[PDB]
Amino acid sequence: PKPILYYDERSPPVRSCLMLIKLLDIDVELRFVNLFKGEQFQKDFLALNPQHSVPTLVHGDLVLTDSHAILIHLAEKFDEGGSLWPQEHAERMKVLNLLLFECSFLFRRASDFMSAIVRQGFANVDVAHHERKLTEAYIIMERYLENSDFMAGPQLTLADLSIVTTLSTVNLMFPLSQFPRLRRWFTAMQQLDAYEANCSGLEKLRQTMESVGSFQFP
Amino acid sequence: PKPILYYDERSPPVRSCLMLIKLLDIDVELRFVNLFKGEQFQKDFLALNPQHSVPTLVHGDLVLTDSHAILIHLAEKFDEGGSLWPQEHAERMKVLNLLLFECSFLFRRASDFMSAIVRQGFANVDVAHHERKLTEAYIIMERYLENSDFMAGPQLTLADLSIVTTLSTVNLMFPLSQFPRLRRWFTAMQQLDAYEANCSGLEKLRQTMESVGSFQFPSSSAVVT
Ligand SMILES: N[C@@H](CCC(=O)N[C@@H](CS)C(=O)NCC(=O)O)C(=O)O
Ligand SMILES: N[C@@H](CCC(=O)N[C@@H](CS)C(=O)NCC(=O)O)C(=O)O
Repeated sequence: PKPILYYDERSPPVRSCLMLIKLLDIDVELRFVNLFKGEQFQKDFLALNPQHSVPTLVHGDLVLTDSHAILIHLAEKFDEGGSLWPQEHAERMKVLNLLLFECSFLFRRASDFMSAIVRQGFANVDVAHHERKLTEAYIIMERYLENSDFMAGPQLTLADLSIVTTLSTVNLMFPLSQFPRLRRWFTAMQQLDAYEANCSGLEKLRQTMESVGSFQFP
Repeated sequence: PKPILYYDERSPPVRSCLMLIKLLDIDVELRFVNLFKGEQFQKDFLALNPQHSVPTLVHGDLVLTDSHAILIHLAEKFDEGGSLWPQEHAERMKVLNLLLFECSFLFRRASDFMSAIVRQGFANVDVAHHERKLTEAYIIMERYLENSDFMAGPQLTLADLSIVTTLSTVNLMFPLSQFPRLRRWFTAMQQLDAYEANCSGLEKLRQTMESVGSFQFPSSSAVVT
């Protein structure tokens, strides 16, 4: 059976999977779960993913509940021998390391910020606090890009797909003007054909955040 | 060259790596980084890991800055063909899925709670809020254990090592009375010889948290076997 992707394209991790699907030309059935209607809490979805999170992938009997597992699974099944998920161990571990940085550091801080807006309203968020936390993430990624054109080495990998969507999301609020390597990398990522998969959901997130948070991004 | 682990045993992700190192009898050089003295911001360590986090592994030219990459790398290098990081694709993805649950959900909520204690003092923490967030993680893990004997399947995997350290940390505060599958699984993990690598750092974390947060964990909460 073909993979089924439960998604809300406002989610950056969802968009990372949409980018990989477009890049690899994977035939996938999309199923929309409206997060702002709480549809991730529907009984059948909760039974599928008790974390009530998107993306969720069902591929035969395999149920994956994290974008980084989905990216790795789809690359191993549909891009065997490719460069996105390198076969050499040391290169593959470096890609894994940056996927985990996205999960544990960049997305965590991006999510803390956006969730504060949704829960408290923009006017009640300590913007300077989150600017510091997310600027530290920029500084780190700027250092990652010192030696290489891409996040995990000289070529595009799953790590770039994971990071670029969340970065595009934080960039709605905090510009990359002070980080030349990171701004160069982002501009290059935007020139990928597969980057078109990020556009619609980013804009829908922009609109939804501005309405629910009662503010406007700069 | 032998792996070098930069570590503070009070960190649950560090303890997950320490458990794997003991289980596989890997010879590793330990290099202590005291998180509560701010040694992770020393210029040389920041250059090595700009996320200023432990565990950090240096193995030859490879530098890993996340416990879940370290667990996978060490399993592939010293448990080749083993079952901790299974060779069949679907089983391996399930282990990876639960590793990421620990990183994205359980540890995130456990860290939010402990960080608030250190930053604010326990008396100024919204403990009820964090009890709800961490009880929800308990429910999710109970659901996983209702469908499988261990976290990711019928046998011990890297996912159990990653999750048990953070679970034991959360359970210093919040009891597992209402979670029979979690209690049975946790008791089984505590029977492992490798669990010795979790005991000491858990106790040191308990002492440090009580000191810095000016409070006491409820002694009845922690599951002891
Ligand atoms: N680490 C997870 C993060 C998944 C996640 O948090 N998704 C958010 C949207 S960005 C979500 O589904 N929120 C719904 C909820 O938590 O109830 C991954 O990479 O897939
Ligand atoms: N996802 C990372 C989390 C690492 C982490 O946050 N470690 C904490 C200790 S539990 C740390 O080093 N804190 C020091 C700091 O952030 O300055 C992993 O699994 O290794």
